[PDB]
Amino acid sequence: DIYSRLLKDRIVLLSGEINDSVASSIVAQLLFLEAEDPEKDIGLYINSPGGVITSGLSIYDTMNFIRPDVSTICIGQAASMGAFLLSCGAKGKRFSLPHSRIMIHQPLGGAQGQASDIEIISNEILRLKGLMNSILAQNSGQSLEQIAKDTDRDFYMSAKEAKEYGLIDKVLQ
Amino acid sequence: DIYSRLLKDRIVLLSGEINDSVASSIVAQLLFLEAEDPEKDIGLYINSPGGVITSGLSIYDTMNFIRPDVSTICIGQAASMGAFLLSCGAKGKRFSLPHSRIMIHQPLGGAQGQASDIEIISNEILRLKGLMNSILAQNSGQSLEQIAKDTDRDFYMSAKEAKEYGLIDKVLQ
Amino acid sequence: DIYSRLLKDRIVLLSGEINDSVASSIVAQLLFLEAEDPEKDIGLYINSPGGVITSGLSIYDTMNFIRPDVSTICIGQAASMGAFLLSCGAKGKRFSLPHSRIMIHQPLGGAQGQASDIEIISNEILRLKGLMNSILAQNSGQSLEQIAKDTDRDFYMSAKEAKEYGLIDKVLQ
Amino acid sequence: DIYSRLLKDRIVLLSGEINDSVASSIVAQLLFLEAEDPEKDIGLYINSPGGVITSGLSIYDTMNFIRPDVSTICIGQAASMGAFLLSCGAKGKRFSLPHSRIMIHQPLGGAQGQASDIEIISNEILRLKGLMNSILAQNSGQSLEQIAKDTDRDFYMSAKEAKEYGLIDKVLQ
Amino acid sequence: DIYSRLLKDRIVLLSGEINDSVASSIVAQLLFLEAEDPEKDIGLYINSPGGVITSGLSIYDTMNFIRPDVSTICIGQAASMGAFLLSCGAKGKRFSLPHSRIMIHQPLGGAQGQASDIEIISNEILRLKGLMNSILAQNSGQSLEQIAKDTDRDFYMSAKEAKEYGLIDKVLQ
Amino acid sequence: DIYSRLLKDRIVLLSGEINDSVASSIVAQLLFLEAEDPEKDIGLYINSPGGVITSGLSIYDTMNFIRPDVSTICIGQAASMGAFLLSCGAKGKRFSLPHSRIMIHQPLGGAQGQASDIEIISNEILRLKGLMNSILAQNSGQSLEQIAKDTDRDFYMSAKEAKEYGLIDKVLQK
Amino acid sequence: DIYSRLLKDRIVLLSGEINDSVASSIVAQLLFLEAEDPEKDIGLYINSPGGVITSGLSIYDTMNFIRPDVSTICIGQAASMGAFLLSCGAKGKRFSLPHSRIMIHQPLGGAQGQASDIEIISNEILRLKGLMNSILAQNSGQSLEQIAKDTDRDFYMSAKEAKEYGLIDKVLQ
Amino acid sequence: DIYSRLLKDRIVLLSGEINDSVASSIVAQLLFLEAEDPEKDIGLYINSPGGVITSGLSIYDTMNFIRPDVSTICIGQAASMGAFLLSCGAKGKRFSLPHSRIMIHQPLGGAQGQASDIEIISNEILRLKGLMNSILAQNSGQSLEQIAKDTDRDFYMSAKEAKEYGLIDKVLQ
Amino acid sequence: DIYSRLLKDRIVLLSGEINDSVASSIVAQLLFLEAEDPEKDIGLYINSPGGVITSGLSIYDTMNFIRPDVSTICIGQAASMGAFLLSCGAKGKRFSLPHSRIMIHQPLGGAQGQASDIEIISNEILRLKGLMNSILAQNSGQSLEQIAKDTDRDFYMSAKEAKEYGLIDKVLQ
Amino acid sequence: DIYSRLLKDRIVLLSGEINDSVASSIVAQLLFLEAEDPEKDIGLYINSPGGVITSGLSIYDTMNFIRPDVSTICIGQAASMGAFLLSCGAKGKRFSLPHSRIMIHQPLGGAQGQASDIEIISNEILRLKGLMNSILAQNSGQSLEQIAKDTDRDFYMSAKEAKEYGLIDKVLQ
Amino acid sequence: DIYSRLLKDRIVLLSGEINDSVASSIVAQLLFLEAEDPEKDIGLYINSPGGVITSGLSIYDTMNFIRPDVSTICIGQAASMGAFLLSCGAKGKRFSLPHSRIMIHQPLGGAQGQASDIEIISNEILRLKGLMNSILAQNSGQSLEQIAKDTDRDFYMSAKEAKEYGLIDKVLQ
Amino acid sequence: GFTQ
Amino acid sequence: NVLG
Amino acid sequence: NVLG
Amino acid sequence: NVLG
Amino acid sequence: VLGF
Amino acid sequence: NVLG
Repeated sequence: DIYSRLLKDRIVLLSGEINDSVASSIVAQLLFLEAEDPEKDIGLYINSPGGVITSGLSIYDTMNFIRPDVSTICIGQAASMGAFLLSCGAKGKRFSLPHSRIMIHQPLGGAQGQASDIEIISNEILRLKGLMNSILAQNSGQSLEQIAKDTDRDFYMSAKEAKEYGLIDKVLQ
Repeated sequence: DIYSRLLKDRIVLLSGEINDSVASSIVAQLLFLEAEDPEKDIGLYINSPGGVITSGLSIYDTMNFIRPDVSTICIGQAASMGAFLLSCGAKGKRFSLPHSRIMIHQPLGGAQGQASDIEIISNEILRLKGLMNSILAQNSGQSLEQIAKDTDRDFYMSAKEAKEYGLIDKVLQ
Repeated sequence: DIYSRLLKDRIVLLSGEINDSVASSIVAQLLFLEAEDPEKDIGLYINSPGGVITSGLSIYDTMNFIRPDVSTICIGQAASMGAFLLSCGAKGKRFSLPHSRIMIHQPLGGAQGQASDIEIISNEILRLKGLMNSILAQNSGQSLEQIAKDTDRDFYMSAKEAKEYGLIDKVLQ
Repeated sequence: DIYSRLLKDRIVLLSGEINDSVASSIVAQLLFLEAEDPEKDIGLYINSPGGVITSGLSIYDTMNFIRPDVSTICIGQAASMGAFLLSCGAKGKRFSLPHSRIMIHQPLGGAQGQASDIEIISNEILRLKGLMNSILAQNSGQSLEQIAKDTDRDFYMSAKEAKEYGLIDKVLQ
Repeated sequence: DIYSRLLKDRIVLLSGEINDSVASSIVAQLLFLEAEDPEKDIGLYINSPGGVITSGLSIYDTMNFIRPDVSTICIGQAASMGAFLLSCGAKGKRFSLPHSRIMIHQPLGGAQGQASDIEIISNEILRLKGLMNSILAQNSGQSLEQIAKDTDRDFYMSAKEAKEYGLIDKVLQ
Repeated sequence: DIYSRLLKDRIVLLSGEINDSVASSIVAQLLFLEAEDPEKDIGLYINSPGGVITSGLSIYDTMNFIRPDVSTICIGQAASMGAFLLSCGAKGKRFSLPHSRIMIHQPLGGAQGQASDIEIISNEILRLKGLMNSILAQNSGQSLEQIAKDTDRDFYMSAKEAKEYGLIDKVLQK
Repeated sequence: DIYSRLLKDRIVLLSGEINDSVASSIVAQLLFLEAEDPEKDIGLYINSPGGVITSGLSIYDTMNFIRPDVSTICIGQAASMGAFLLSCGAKGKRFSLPHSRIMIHQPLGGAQGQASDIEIISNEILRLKGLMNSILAQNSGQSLEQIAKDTDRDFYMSAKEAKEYGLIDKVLQ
Repeated sequence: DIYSRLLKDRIVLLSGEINDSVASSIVAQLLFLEAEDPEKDIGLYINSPGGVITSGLSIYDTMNFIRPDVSTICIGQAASMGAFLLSCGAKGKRFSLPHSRIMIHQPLGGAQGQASDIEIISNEILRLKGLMNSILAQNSGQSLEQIAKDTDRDFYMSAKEAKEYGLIDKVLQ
Repeated sequence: DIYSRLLKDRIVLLSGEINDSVASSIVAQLLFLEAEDPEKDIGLYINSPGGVITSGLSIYDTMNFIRPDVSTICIGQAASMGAFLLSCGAKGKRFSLPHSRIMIHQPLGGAQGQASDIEIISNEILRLKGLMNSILAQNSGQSLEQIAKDTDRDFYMSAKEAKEYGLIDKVLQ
Repeated sequence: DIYSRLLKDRIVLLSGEINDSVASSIVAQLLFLEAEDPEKDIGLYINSPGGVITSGLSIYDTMNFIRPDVSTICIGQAASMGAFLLSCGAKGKRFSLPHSRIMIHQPLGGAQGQASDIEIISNEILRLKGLMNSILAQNSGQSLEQIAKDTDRDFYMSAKEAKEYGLIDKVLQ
Repeated sequence: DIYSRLLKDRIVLLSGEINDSVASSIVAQLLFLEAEDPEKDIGLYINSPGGVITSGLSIYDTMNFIRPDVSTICIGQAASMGAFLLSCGAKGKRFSLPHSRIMIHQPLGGAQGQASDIEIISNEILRLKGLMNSILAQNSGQSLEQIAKDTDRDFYMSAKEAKEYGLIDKVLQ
Repeated sequence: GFTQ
Repeated sequence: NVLG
Repeated sequence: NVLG
Repeated sequence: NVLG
Repeated sequence: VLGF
Repeated sequence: NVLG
C-alpha cells in the first residue's frame, strides 16, 4: 500500500471530501502514529474541498489530543473545513506548497420541518459558525470580528496571502 | 358548470391543498361575488388539509377586504391553514358539519444554504408562527400562550370540540 | 352531456376511488340538486373501493345536510368508505343490485416522525375507527361490539348478506 | 488494516450511522477483546449521529455483558443513540474531546397499515421511548421527567455542557 | 370564465412565479385594457414569489408604456421580482392587504463553461443587480446605498414595514 | 381570446424560445394580417432568448415577404435569434422599452458521427454564422469585422446601447 | 384558430417533423381543398426537417392525385423529406424565400433480428432509396447517378443553389 | 479457485453467453494448457446459449490454432454459437450428456443509420451466415443447403438427434 | 493468474473496447516486457472492435518506442482502431487466424457548442483522420488516397482479404 | 502488480481524468520515490484529457517540491491540465512520442446562486486562468499575452508543434 | 472459506435460484470431487426455489456422469428444478430434514415474436415438460399420468409426505 | 421507421 | 434564465 | 436543432 | 449534515 | 472523446 | 473543482 508505506514515515494524506468515514481513517492513523512514537512529528498533507463539520472537528481534536506535533501541508487546496484543519497545524509547523489555494467561509446546511425544529437546527449551525470563526481567529491571530466578516461569503487566498493572513506559517519554495 | 352554478348562489368551495393557484381561484370568486352584490353573505365551504401560508393569508385578507360577510362551513376536514381560514369567517357565521375533523398546528417549512440564510428563513418562519398564533387566539377568544402550547404539535378535534375551543360558532344538524 | 343528463333526473354516480376532489364533485352535485328541488329524492349510485375518510365523511354529512332524501344504490361494489356511504342512505332507501359485493373494515393509514407525533396520529386514526364503527353500528341492527369484530379485517358480503346484516334495506331484482 | 492495528490496543472505533451490520461489528470486537483479556479496559471511541435503536441496544447490552470496562470517548459528535451509548460507558470513564457535540432526543419511527397495527407500533415506540429516557436518567443523574422534557425536540450541547448534564464524566482538555 | 370577467372590471391578477409565459399574458391584458379604455385605471393584483428578471422587466415597462395608471395590490406575498413590480405601481396607487409579506433581495442566476463565458454572465447579472437597485431606490425614496445594503440577503417585511420603507403607499385595513 | 383579440389590432406577440412550432404561429399570423389589410403596419412584440436559426429565418423572410411594414418592439429581452429578428424590423420602426436587454452572439449547434458528417455540419453552421453576421451588419450599420468581433461571445446591451449600436431606431420612454 | 383562416385562403402550412399523424392532416387539407374550388391553386408552405418516408409519400401522391395545382414555398428550411416534397411542387410554382436552406440526403433506418430479416429490411430501405432519388432526378432534371452522389451524405444548399439545382423554380424577393 | 484446480486436470468450462470478455478467458486458458503440455487432450465443457459471433470465432480458431486436441462436452445446453463450437471439437471427440439439448440457427444482429450503412452491415452478417453454415456442414457431414434450411429458425434437438445429425460423435451414457 | 502467466511467455492480450484504461494496461505490459528482455519478441493478440483514438495511438507509439519486436495476431476481430493496431505490428510479423474479421473505417466523434468550437473539433478530428490514413497507407502499401476512399464507410474483410490488402502478412492456417 | 513493478523502476503512470483521488495517488508515488532515493530521475508518463485544476496543481507543486527531477513523457495525449503538467517537467527532460497530441485551453467551471457568489467564483476562476497562463508562458518561453490569446479556445497541436511552442523539449522519434 | 472447507468433506451446497452461473459452480465441484476420489459418496445439500431448466439439467446429468454416488439432502426447501434434482439423488440416499418443503410443477418460460417462432418455443417447453415428468415418474415410482397431473399446478408437500410420494427415501430425525 |  |  |  |  |  |  503506497499509502501504508508513507504512513510508515509518519505521513498522512487527507484528500477529498471530509465525512465520517474519511475522518475515522485520519483519526485512526493519528492514533496509530502516537502509539509507534509519541515524540516524532507527523506530516499531514491536505488537499480537501472541505466537508462535514463534526467530522472535521473530530480530526481537529485528535490532532491536539495525541502527544506528537502535527504539521499540516496544503497541496492543491484547503477549502472550508480543509482550511480550518490546515490552520490547526502545530503552531510554526503549518505549510503550503507555492501554488495552493486556501478558502474559508461560513457553515452550510439545511433544515426541514416544524418551525421549532427549524429554529433548533438554526441555532446549532450558529453555534458551530461562532465556534469555528473563533478558533480561526486564534489560529491566524486575526480578530473574531474580522474572521466573521471575511467568511460571510467564500474568501479565496493564494498561499502567500494565506501566510500573510496567519492561517499558515510558511510557503515552501 | 355545476361548480359555476353554485357560485351563482354565492357558494364557494375550497377543497384540497392550498397553494397560489388555488388561492388565486378563490380570491377571484370572492371579488366577483362582491361585484355582483356587496351586501349578500357568502358561503365558503372548506375541506382542506392545509397548505402554503402566504397562499392562505391571501384568502384570509380578501375575505375581510371585501364587503360581503364570508360565512365559513367545514366539511370533511379543515386542518392547519384550513382550520385557520375556517376561524377567520364572519363572526357568528363560522360553521361545521357534525362529523368534521379540525386540526391546528404550527407552521412547517424548510431552509438550506449558508448559516446566515438559514437564520433569516428561521426568523421569517417564526414570524408567521407568531402572527398566525395571535390571529387564532383573537379569532377563538383563546389566549396566545394557550394557543401556542396547543399547536406545538398537531392538535386534532371534533366539530363539537372545535366549537368549544372557539374556532367555529355553530355545529349544524 | 352524459352524467349531466342523468343529473337532470337527479342521479349522481360515485364511481371509483374516493378523495377530496371526488367528494367536492359529489357534495357540489348534492348541494346543486337541493337548491333545485329541496323535495325530490336523490339517487346516489355507488361503485367504489373506498378512499380518504374525511373525504367520505364530507359526502356523508352533506347527504344528511340537504333536505331531499339521499337513497343509495350499490352497483359493482361498495368497499370500505364506499360501504359506509351506502349504509348512510335514507333509512329505507338503501338498495343494491343482485350481484354487487359489499365490504367493511377498519381505517388504514400511516405515521412517520418522532414517537410523540406517531402517538398523535395513532390516537387520531383510532378516534376515527371508533367513530365509524359507531355510525356503522347505528346504520344497522348491529352492536358496537359486533361491528368492531367483523371489521378488524376485510369482511366481504354479498347483496343478500348485506340486507340481512343491515347495511342496505333491500336488494332489487 | 489500521483499525485492526488498534484493536490490539483494545481500542474500538464506532463511526457513522448505527445499524445491525455496524452494531454486529462492534459486538464482535467487544466479545473478542474480552476473550483476549477480561481485565484490561476497552476504549470505545464514538463519532456517530445515531441509528437503529435495537442495534444500539445490542451494543449497550454487550458493553455490560462482557467483563472489562468499556470507557467511551466522544470525538466529533455523539447524537441520539450515539449519545445514549456514550453515557452508557464505564461509570467514571465516560470522556469527550473539547469541541465534540453531544445530542439527545426522543425516538423516531414509522407505521403503515390498519389502525390496529399502527397502534401496536405506536405502543412499541413509546415503550422504547420510556426505556431510553429511563436509562438516560440513571446515567446522568437527571430526573425522569427532566430527561423526558429535555429530549422532546433535539437537545444539542457542548462537551462541557454534557459533563455538567451528567452524560459524561470528564472532557480531555 | 371568472378571471376573464374580472378583466372586464379592469382587474388582472399576477399570482405564481414569473417567467416569459406568465409575463406575456400580463402584458397582453395590459395592452388589451389600454385599447378598451386608455384613461380608466387598472388594478394589478400581485401574489408572487418572483421569477425571471427579464420577464418581470417586460411587465414593468409595459406598465409605464401604456397610458392608464396601473395600481398594484399585494395579496399573499410579493417577493423578489414580485416586490419589484409592486413598487413599480402608479405613485399613490401601490397597495397591500394587512397580512401580506414583502421581500426584496439581490439577483440569483447561473453560469458554466469557459472562464470567459462566466465573467460575461457574472458581469451581466451584476449589471442587472445595479439596475434594479437603482430603480428600487428610485421607487421607495431610499438611497442606493441603503437598498444595496438591505437586499444583499433576503429582506422580509410586513405590509406596514413595506409602506414605511417606501415600497407601497397604503395598506387597506 | 386575449391574443386573438390583440391580433385584431395588428399586434403579434413573439414570446419565449424559437422553434418550428413557434415560428409557424408567427408566420401564420403575419400572413393572416396581410390578408386582412396588406397596407396597415404590424406590431411585432418580441421578448425572446432566441432559438432555432432556421425557425428564426422563416419568420424573418416572411416579415419582408408580405407587403405590410412590420415594426418590432423589444420588451423584456431580445437575445440571439430574438435580437436578430428585432433588428430585421422595418427601418425606423424598430423599438425597445427602456429596460429591455439586447444580446447578440454567434450560433450554437451539435455534431456527431463520422468525421465526414461532422465536417458537413461544421461547414453548414459556419455558413449560417457568416450569413447572419452579414444581415446584422446590414441592419445595424456596423462593419462585418465589427459584428464578427462583438458576436464571438455573448454581447449584452441595454436599450440605449442597442440604439447606439444600430439594432433599433428608437427607445420608447414612459 | 389562425391556421383555419388561412385554409380559407387556399394556404396549407407544413411545419415540423413529418410523420403519419401530420401527413394525415396535410392530406385531409388537400382533399378538403379538392372539395372546394378544384381548379384554384394551393399554397403549401414548407418548414420541415424531414420525417417518415412513407408518410411523406402519402403527401406527395395526394398532391398529384387532387386536381388543384399545389404550389410549394420553402420558408425556414426544407431538409430531407421536406426538400423532397418541396421539389414535387407544381412545375414553375415551386418557390422559396431568399434565406431558406434546402438539404437532401439518403434514407435513414433501422433493423434488428435474424440475418434474413435484416436483409429484407435492408432491401426495402435500398428500394426506397432508389425510388426517392429517382423522383428527385425527374423533379430537378439532374441524372440518377448525380442525385445518388450528392445525396450520399447531407447536401446543404441556399435558395439560389436550390434553383440552379432544379429543386426550386423561383426565389421570391 | 475451483475452476483453477480443474484446469490442472486440463478441463475448461464455457458457461453462459459468449462475449469478448468470456471468449478471451477461454482463449487464454487454451493457450495456457498449450504451453503446459502440447500433446495431451483438453476437455472443453460447454453450457451456453450462445452470443457474439466474432467472440465465438476467436474460440473456434484458437481451438484449431493450438496443438492439443480439444474435446467438447455439452452439458445442459449448447445453443446457437454454443452448438456451433460443440461441433468444432476434435473429430470423434465431440460429446454430450444424455439430457443435454442442442440448438442451431442463423445469425442475429442489428443495423441503424443511413441506407448505405445498413446495407454494409446486412452484407457482413449474411457473410457470417454463409461462413458458419459452411463450417457447420463440414463438421456435420450434412450438406450446405440442408444446414441452411434447418437453421432458418431455431432448430431444437436431443443429444441423440444431435449425434444423428453429425454435430456430436457420441452420447456419454 | 491466467493473464499474468501468459505475460511470462511474452503474450499480451488486447480484448474488447479500447479506452485510456485498457491502453495504460497494455502500455505497462509492453514496458514491462522490455525491461525483462529488450531482445525477445512479443506476441500481441488483438480481439477488438476499436475505441478512443488517442488511447489507441498510445499503444502504437509504445509498440515502436521499445526495442522488442511487437508481433500482432488477430483472433476474433480487429475493427477500426483494432485493425489499425494490427496493421502496426512489426513488419513481417502481423498475423491473423483464418476466420477473424478485419474492418477499417474513418474516425467517429462529436462536437457541441458555438460555431467556433464545433469548427475547432471538426478540424482536429479531420487532422486525426489524415494522420491515421497516412500510417494506414504506409503500413499496407496503399495510396493515402486509396485508404481514404476505402475507409469512407465500414470496410469489412476476411483474414485472407486483409493480407491481400496489406494490413497483415500471414494467416496462420 | 504491473504498475507496482514499473514503480520500482521509478516509472509513474498518469492516465485518464485528473481529480483529487488520482492526484493523491501520483503525489504519494512521488513522495515515495524520493524517500526511496532523492537523486534518481523519475519518469512520469502522462496520457490524460485533463481534469480538476487544484488536483492538477497539487501534482505540479509536488513535482517541484521533491528533490529528484521529474521527466514527463506524453504518449496518448496531454490535454489541458494534462498538457500543463507535461510542460512542468524538469527542463531538458520534457518528452513526447510522435503521434501524441497536446492541447491547451482556458479553465472551465460553473457557478450558481446570488450575484455576489457568482462574482466571487468568476473572479476566482479568473485568478486561476491568469495563474495558469502565467506558468504556461514561463514553461514554454511564450509571452503571457501570447499564451492568453492562443489559449482562448481549445488549441490542438502535434508533438512537433508542441515542441516548437516550447511545451516539451524533444519528440522521441 | 467455510464453503471450501465443507468441500474437503465432500459437501456441496446448492442454495438459492438455479442458473448457468450457479450450475457451473456445482458441476465444477462435482467434477473436482470425482477427481479427488471417484469412489466416496458426495453430499449435495439442496435449498432452492428452482431456476433455469437446462441449468439444472446439466447438474443432474453431471451427477450420473461422475463415478461417485451423489446423495441429495433437502433443507429449507426444494422446489421446481430443486425438487427435481433432489429426486435424482443416488437411490437410497435421497434425504430431507423434518421441516423442509418439497414442491413440483410443470415448466415455466416465454416466447415472443412471429407465430412460427412461438410455435417452435412452445413445443420445445412441451418437450422439456414431457422429459421432466417421465424422469419424475421413474424416480418416484409414480405413473407418467399421475406425475403429469400432480404437476399441472404447484404441488407442495412436507418431508414425510415427500417420502410417501417417492421423491426421497428417508427423513433424517 | 424508414425516415428520409 | 436569471431570476432576481 | 441549430440555435444562435 | 452540517458542512463547515 | 473521439474514437476509432 | 474547476477544470483546467
